Amino acid sequence: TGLTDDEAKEFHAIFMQSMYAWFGLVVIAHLLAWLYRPWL
Amino acid sequence: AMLSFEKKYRVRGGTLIGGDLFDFWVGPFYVGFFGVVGFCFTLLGVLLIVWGATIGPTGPTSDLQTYNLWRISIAPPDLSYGLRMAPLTEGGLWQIITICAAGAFISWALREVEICRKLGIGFHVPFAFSFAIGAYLVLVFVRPLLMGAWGHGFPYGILSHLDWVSNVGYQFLHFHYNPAHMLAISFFFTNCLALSMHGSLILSVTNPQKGEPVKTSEHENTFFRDIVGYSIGALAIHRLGLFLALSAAFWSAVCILISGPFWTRGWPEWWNWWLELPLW
Amino acid sequence: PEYQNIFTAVQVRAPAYPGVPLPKGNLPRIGRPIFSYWLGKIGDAQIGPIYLGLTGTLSIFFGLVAISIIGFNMLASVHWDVFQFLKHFFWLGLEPPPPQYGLRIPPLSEGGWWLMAGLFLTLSILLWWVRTYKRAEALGMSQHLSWAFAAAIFFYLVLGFIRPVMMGSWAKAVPFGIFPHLDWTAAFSIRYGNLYYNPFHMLSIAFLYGSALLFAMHGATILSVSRFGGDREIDQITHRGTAAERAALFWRWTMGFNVTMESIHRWAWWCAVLTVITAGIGILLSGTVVDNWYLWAVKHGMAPAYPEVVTAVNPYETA
Amino acid sequence: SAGITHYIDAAQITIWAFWLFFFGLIIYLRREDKREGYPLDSDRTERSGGRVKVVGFPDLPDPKTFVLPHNGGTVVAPRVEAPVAVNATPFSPAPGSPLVPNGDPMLSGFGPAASPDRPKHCDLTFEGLPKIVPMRVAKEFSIAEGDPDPRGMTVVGLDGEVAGTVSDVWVDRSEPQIRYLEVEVAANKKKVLLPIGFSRFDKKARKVKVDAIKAAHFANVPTLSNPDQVTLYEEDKVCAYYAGGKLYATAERAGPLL
Amino acid sequence: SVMLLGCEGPPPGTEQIGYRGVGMENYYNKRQRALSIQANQPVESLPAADSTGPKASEVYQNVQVLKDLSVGEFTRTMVAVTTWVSPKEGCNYCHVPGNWASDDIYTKVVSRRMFELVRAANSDWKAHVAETGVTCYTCHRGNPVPKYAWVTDPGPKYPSGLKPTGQNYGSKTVAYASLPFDPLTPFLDQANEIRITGNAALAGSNPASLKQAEWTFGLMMNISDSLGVGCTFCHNTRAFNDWTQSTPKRTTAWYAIRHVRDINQNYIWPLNDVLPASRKGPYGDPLRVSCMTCHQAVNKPLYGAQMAKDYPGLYKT
Amino acid sequence: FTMNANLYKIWLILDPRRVLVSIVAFQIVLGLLIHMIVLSTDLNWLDDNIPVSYQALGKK
Amino acid sequence: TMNANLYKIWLILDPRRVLVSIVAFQIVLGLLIHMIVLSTDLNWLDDNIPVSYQALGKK
Amino acid sequence: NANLYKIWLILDPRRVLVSIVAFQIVLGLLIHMIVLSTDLNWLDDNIPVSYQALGKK
Ligand code: BCL
Ligand code: BCL
Ligand code: BCL
Ligand SMILES: CC[C@H]1c2cc3[nH]c4c(c3C)C(=O)[C@H](C(=O)OC)c4c3nc(cc4[nH]c(cc(n2)[C@@H]1C)c(C(C)=O)c4C)[C@@H](C)[C@@H]3CCC(=O)OC/C=C(\C)CCC[C@H](C)CCC[C@H](C)CCCC(C)C
Ligand SMILES: CC[C@H]1c2cc3[nH]c4c(c3C)C(=O)[C@H](C(=O)OC)c4c3nc(cc4[nH]c(cc(n2)[C@@H]1C)c(C(C)=O)c4C)[C@@H](C)[C@@H]3CCC(=O)OC/C=C(\C)CCC[C@H](C)CCC[C@H](C)CCCC(C)C
Ligand SMILES: CC(C)=CCC/C(C)=C/CC/C(C)=C/CC/C(C)=C/CC/C(C)=C/CC/C(C)=C/CC/C(C)=C/CC/C(C)=C/CC1=C(C)C(=O)c2ccccc2C1=O
Ligand SMILES: COC(C)(C)C/C=C/C(C)=C/C=C/C(C)=C/C=C/C(C)=C/C=C\C=C(C)\C=C\C=C(C)\C=C\C=C(C)\C=C\CC(C)(C)OC
Ligand code: HEM
Ligand code: HEM
Ligand code: HEM
Ligand code: HEM
Ligand SMILES: [Ca+2]
Ligand SMILES: [Ca+2]
Ligand SMILES: [Ca+2]
Ligand SMILES: [Fe+3]
Repeated sequence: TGLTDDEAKEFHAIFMQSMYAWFGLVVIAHLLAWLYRPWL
Repeated sequence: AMLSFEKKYRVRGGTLIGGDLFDFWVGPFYVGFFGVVGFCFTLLGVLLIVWGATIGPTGPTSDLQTYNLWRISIAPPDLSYGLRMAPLTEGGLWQIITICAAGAFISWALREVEICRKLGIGFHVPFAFSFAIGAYLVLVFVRPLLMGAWGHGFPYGILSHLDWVSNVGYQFLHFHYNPAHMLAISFFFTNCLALSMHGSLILSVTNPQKGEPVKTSEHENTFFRDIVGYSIGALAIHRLGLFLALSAAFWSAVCILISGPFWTRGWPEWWNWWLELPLW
Repeated sequence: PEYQNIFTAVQVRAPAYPGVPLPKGNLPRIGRPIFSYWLGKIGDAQIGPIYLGLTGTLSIFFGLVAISIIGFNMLASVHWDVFQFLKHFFWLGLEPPPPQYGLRIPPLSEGGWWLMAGLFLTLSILLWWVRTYKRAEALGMSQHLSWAFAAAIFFYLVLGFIRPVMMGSWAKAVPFGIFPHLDWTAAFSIRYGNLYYNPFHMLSIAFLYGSALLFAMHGATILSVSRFGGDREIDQITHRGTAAERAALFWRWTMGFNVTMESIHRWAWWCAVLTVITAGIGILLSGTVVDNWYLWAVKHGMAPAYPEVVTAVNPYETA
Repeated sequence: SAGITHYIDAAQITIWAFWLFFFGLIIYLRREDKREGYPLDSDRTERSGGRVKVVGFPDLPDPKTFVLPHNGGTVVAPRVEAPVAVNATPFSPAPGSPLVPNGDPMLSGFGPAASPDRPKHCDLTFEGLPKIVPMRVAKEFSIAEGDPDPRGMTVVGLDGEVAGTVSDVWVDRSEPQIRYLEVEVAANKKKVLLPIGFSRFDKKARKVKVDAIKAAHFANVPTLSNPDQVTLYEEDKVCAYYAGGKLYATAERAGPLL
Repeated sequence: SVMLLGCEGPPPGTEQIGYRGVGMENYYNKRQRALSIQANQPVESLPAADSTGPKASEVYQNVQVLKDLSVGEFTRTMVAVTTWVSPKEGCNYCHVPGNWASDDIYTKVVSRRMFELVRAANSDWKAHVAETGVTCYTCHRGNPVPKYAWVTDPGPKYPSGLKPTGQNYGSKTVAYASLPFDPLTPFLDQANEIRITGNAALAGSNPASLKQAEWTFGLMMNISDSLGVGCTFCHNTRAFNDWTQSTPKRTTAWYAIRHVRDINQNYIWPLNDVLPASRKGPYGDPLRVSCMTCHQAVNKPLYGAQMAKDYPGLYKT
Repeated sequence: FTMNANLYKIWLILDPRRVLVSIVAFQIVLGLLIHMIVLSTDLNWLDDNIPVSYQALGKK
Repeated sequence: TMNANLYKIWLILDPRRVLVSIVAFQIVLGLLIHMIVLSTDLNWLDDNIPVSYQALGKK
Repeated sequence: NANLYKIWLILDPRRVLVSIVAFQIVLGLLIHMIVLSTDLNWLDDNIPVSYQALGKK
């Protein structure tokens, strides 16, 4: 809390793009290792 | 003699079970109805024991009999004479001493009380001391009884009394796993930590940095509110203390009252009830 | 029948006091201090906030690492099966390197994690002593904790860097688990004579006692005369009063001599420090010095002598 | 070790070490022990011990300089002190004999209810305002959410019969702990500070019994100079009174039971 | 994970092993010492022997262990060597339906050896086994397979190929404690040194890894447990090594810890071949012999009752 | 949610902050708890079966 | 999908708690991986190749 | 990289800073170890030659 609707939606947006920043950098991470050393 | 300000507290009386007779001082000690008795036992011990030092193992002649604190020790009677007066030479004497020492701590203990009264103070002191007193009974009385043997207690050896534990301790192999001994130990530790803090802090506020004011609680109550985050408080420390210690004792007390008359297997085992839990 | 200061009967509260502000360098304190009626029914019910500098974090970090090792490797043991991890908890642990790599970096397996984790409970522990002297005087406070902390931290190193590494043995250094650690002390007593004979232990004891004794007295004493602001020692140290009047007097007409609302707090800080001091002493001698303290003892005329109702035989001689 | 000289090695040296510096530091303390209250007063008896030195084996230490807080004089120790009065008569001339509290002991200000004359300046908080104050100025406070508010609890003599009631419970800016309770007595219609330390709570009947002094004694209770704050001097002053009650409030108490 | 007060009501046992007031003492719960006896009871021997007759190597096609025995006496043996062993399965347990000279049964093969075991023992290690000697009832106590054997403990599960330490666990093997949890195999089976006390006060002698005495412990634990007596019993604690200080019992245990070396590294071990899997261990092995195997938490299996004395064919001739 | 439609009410007695945050943790832990309890005995793809060759075969 | 109605999230949940809690979780969790994995067969440090440059060079 | 700047308006930069510095100090002290312990103990074991083995002897 501590905020209104305005400042709220703005955060959420940028905050997302930053999260997909991870998933992508980590998924691409996994994949690179997946190719090298296959787990399972 | 008297302290700079003691001269003004030595009221008259305040005694417990009588004592308005010997209700006076000597040097800086109040006598009363207990400072008197305790003394008796003291010499009829501190010296009665000397006889022992004299006598020794075999006899006062045996090359075994010595006069080195490190070795001198009065040994309790054989488990033979169960709950009966043993021959001083064979055991009784030991009992005798122990007989005394009991009162000498029961007197001085009470004497403390009369005092606590005179100086119109709180009695936390004696009450505390009692535990410590007790732990000495439930470790040469409460136990040996539930073992039918007086000689089944411990010795009075400068270091000799050490082994007495060494054995009775191993009598359960890894005594260490005794649930009590664990906690009771833990306390005798925690105490030796908080103490190493309070007595430290204080001596770090009343005598702080160079060219600095005798700091106030407004620091103390934050000193740890910073390092560790929270501060038990000031009044508190003088609580947690007695707590820890007055517990540690009473604990250990349990610790060896149950070891034997309440448990015969090696402690390590006791710890089994755990394992066998219908779960893991 | 007088309210014996047991648990602060009726309590009261006022806003969160974030302590005296700090100079130029001491980062902002942190936390939104809380209250707990219960905790508070014993002491300052307020909770926090707490400081966190560099060593503050730096140390804490180096802390929850060894834990995340000595913690991990341990769980691994009972093949990541918590259920038993929960069962064989008090038994589990993480042992040091095998006598081979006496000092060499143990492999990622054989006692490796322990040397790893160890060093991280070697720094963070030493770093936290910094998180004291630092946050200590930056309060305008002298140093007596920082001091003792060493005395203690000394002994800890007498159980590692200074001795285990002093005898070339990534083994001679205590394990890492309640029981096993509970065993190391056991094992030790044996491997070398029987500690009950190394004075510096039979010594370090009397202390662990005294503290168990004194801070146990003065804790009461204070209380006894806590009505007369005894608890307020602070000032009593400066401006005396009936507190230190009634108190010390007690011990005066008791054990004779006595001292001051100041002095005591001294012996306090002392017995304490003079404990871990004597601790690490014996533990340091015992190893690279005397090998059997029992022999030592008697060889010095120390160890006692009793009769002999039982004795045995010796295969290595008759056979 | 008791005989003389036997074995000879290294470690046994060190045991001598510590067990030497100990007997040194032991003295250090001794001295530091003596700061206040020294030297002794009378000759009712001599120094009990091995070596009966003039006044304590460890030569009294030197003056210590206590730099008090802002707006505060400076204290030192040792620091010669001006002899006090002894409102009492020795039951016996014998050294070590007790001193009877002439007149009314309850206030005769002796032993069971004696006290020193601490500075007559209310001990303040961190910045300035005085620590111990009544809940009057202590308006920024609040009873512990839960604990039954003592404001309105009728005090009750150790004799049982009522003895006034309460008012403001003197809190503190340093530690949210109650240290005193205003007791608007019954006969005096005045205000007598109640030392919580001596106040036993009875949250069941709104009462607050104090087995320290009879209901009446609340009249002889040292009166507070100012009601909005109390100085160290009196901080000891109010207390010491009730204290006496412990050995005065009844002929019984003081005298032995068996 | 909680504080406790003894779960046994007093008063307990009371053996004064040492001088009046010195240490070594022994405490036991009567309420158990009881059952444990009323349960660890010996089965009365067979009626008198024949004394008559020739031998058995004579009349019987093949009888090597009991050749000197008169038919009758010899038969007593078979009967005994049945009730002591598998009186559930009958004679056929060690024999083939009819043809009794057959050695087509691994049970017999070994049974044979078990004989060379007992006797050899009963006569050559009488210093440990003394006059009570041992029978089949001992380890087999009315059971074909001794409930008290011991295959080298594998240890607790392995974390992805990674769990070398063999100390931390807690296993009845050691009265319960984080210890080797298998001091046996490297001791009772093999024969790793057991001493660790430094011979001289100062250093420059015993370079034994603490870890080494760390193992002796476990062992010692087990031992102490097997018989069921605190280390006080054989030791003078402060003097775990000073024999001159120990008690008779000690030495009397010394050998034992070798008669077993024997029994395992000489008998129960070899016979692994004829032994199926169901008696083999994971690391591939033969349920050897712990002190517990016989003792079963007692000082003289069946508390001194001497069954073996009533059987002449159970002593090396 | 045939019945869990009239639940709307709950929120006032169940603080949002208390219920939201606290449950996101119970999950954050159990997450590991399961994977650990299962990873422990059931099957261990990590050291259960191939690919586990490179470790032994690929090593020396 | 989720994002549009998920900005309202920060309307009850403080930005600091999420920013602080997540870092702590991602790293400790990240660590408990290579970690629990490293000790697993697919170890990479001392397990297999490249060619035993240690075994070769050493001796 | 564009929008990443706004983070400084809610979190104390000094905090994250000292937070990061302590994080990279242990890790590095960790890694060099977590590796030097297993992967390749480049310090003692393979090179350059054994001045101690072939020398001391
Ligand atoms: C066999 C070796 C075993 C072992 C066997 C035992 C045995 C056996 C016992 C203990 C007991 C105790 N052990 Mg252990 N213990 C071991 C290892 C440890 C370790 C350790 C770090 O390794 C620790 C910390 C402890 C800690 C403890 C304490 C919890 C406990 C109580 C001590 C005590 O203060 O009684 C407090 C005692 C008193 C207050 C009485 C003395 C004071 C009297 C009243 C006054 C004397 C006045 C004098 C005569 C007058 C002259 C004036 C002079 C100036 C003094 N043990 C090993 C594993 N332990 C004991 C226990 O549990 O007791 C309850 C006990 O019996
Ligand atoms: C068992 C054999 C399989 C396997 C089978 C499974 C199965 C079956 C499941 C998983 C699941 C998971 N497994 Mg898996 N898994 C395997 C191997 C792995 C390996 C590995 C290195 O080998 C890893 C790293 C993982 C990792 C994971 C996680 C991604 C996932 C959920 C974890 C969790 O509890 O968080 C928990 C939750 C929370 C912290 C919060 C709740 C979530 C909510 C909706 C949104 C948060 C809202 C919040 C209030 C808003 C603020 C935002 C921020 C918090 C600030 N698995 C093997 C191959 N795994 C689970 C899964 O992923 O389901 C989809 C699952 O069911
Ligand atoms: C196991 C087999 C492979 C391998 C496979 C993988 C795989 C697969 C992955 C990694 C990943 C990582 N590996 Mg690896 N790795 C191997 C061997 C190694 C070795 C080694 C010495 O041998 C090392 C040191 C590492 C080290 C690392 C880390 C650098 C990295 C992240 C872990 C993490 O928890 O992030 C957790 C994250 C955080 C705590 C931070 C939060 C992230 C957000 C987006 C940023 C915060 C925003 C904030 C508000 C802004 C302020 C900025 C600053 C904080 C001031 N690997 C072997 C060879 N490794 C992971 C990775 O790098 O993905 C990209 C990954 O997915
Ligand atoms: C948790 C409680 C701790 C504690 C508390 C405690 N001790 C106390 C007190 C308190 C509160 C006191 O008030 C009292 C005190 O000092 O009052 C001024 C005291 C005290 N604690 C003392 C000792 C002591 N406390 C110990 C421990 C503890 N005391 C605990 C740690 C220990 C040990 C070994 O750990 C000892 C040795 C005394 C100095 C003093 C009580 C003095 C007293 O009453 O003495 C009476 C008797 C004599 C002076 C003469 C002795 C003559 C006897 C006939 C001989 C007895 C022989 C003895 C049994 C053999 C000893 C040989 C051993 C080496 C085997
Ligand atoms: C005679 C000296 C006595 C003594 C003195 C002493 N101890 C001291 C000091 C002193 C003077 C300090 O100044 C220091 C202290 O408290 O400073 C504030 C301290 C201290 N004594 C301590 C412990 C301690 N002292 C002991 C003993 C003693 N200390 C002696 C009796 C003992 C024992 C063995 O009895 C212990 C266990 C610590 C409380 C503290 C030193 C703390 C320290 O160095 O911490 C470094 C940092 C960390 C360990 C990081 C912690 C990580 C997180 C904050 C916690 C997260 C949870 C945790 C990982 C649990 C696992 C959960 C998982 C699921 C994640
Ligand atoms: C051959 C030969 C020599 C033979 C010997 C023959 C002999 C001598 C025979 C005689 C035997 C006899 C009768 C011996 C008894 C003699 C007597 C009476 C000895 C005194 C007994 C006694 C209990 C002495 C004290 C024991 C000691 C030193 C215990 C140490 C424990 C310890 C550290 C105590 C601390 C003491 C202190 C400093 C107390 C003061 C003190 C404390 C504790 C506060 O808490 C406090 C709180 C607030 C304000 C002030 C104070 C304060 O001043
Ligand atoms: C899987 O784990 C999860 C994720 C579930 C988290 C849980 C973790 C848990 C529950 C962890 C629990 C840990 C416990 C219970 C630990 C208990 C530890 C105990 C009881 C320890 C007791 C004693 C320890 C001692 C004495 C340690 C001493 C260590 C020393 C002396 C280390 C010294 C290191 C040095 C000197 C390093 C020097 C650097 C080098 C080696 C390079 O110098 C050559
Ligand atoms: C009560 C039923 C049993 C009977 C009637 C019986 C009978 C016999 C007979 C007649 C022989 C000698 C045969 C020969 O080789 O010529 C013999 C030998 C033998 N029996 Fe049995 N037996 C019985 C039970 C057992 C059991 C239960 C065992 C198992 C341990 C056993 C073990 C042996 C052995 C080892 C020999 C060889 C003797 C030696 O080498 O000294 N028998 N038995
Ligand atoms: C002289 C009397 C004894 C006889 C006749 C006897 C007979 C046998 C037989 C027939 C077996 C194999 C059972 C099967 O699996 O089919 C066996 C196994 C065994 N015996 Fe004995 N035994 C005797 C005494 C003992 C004693 C005194 C011990 C104890 C130290 C002992 C220890 C064992 C062990 C450890 C096994 C292996 C367990 C198995 O594979 O079943 N035996 N014995
Ligand atoms: C569980 C408690 C026990 C512990 C901690 C223990 C510990 C030890 C230690 C450390 C040694 C080696 C001393 C040296 O030479 O350096 C030892 C030897 C010995 N112990 Fe024990 N012991 C225990 C119980 C027993 C019991 C109950 C017996 C008796 C049956 C026993 C019999 C022996 C014997 C005969 C030796 C010397 C021969 C040898 O094993 O190498 N011990 N013990
Ligand atoms: C290493 C493990 C073993 C140790 C340390 C050990 C130790 C001892 C000791 C010290 C005694 C004498 C007790 C006393 O004097 O009252 C004893 C007696 C005895 N042991 Fe063992 N033993 C072990 C293994 C065995 C085994 C494997 C057997 C079984 C075949 C066995 C059978 C017996 C018997 C029957 C007695 C009683 C003798 C008598 O009544 O005097 N022991 N043992
Ligand atoms: Ca270990
Ligand atoms: Ca796989
Ligand atoms: Ca290298
Ligand atoms: Fe204090």
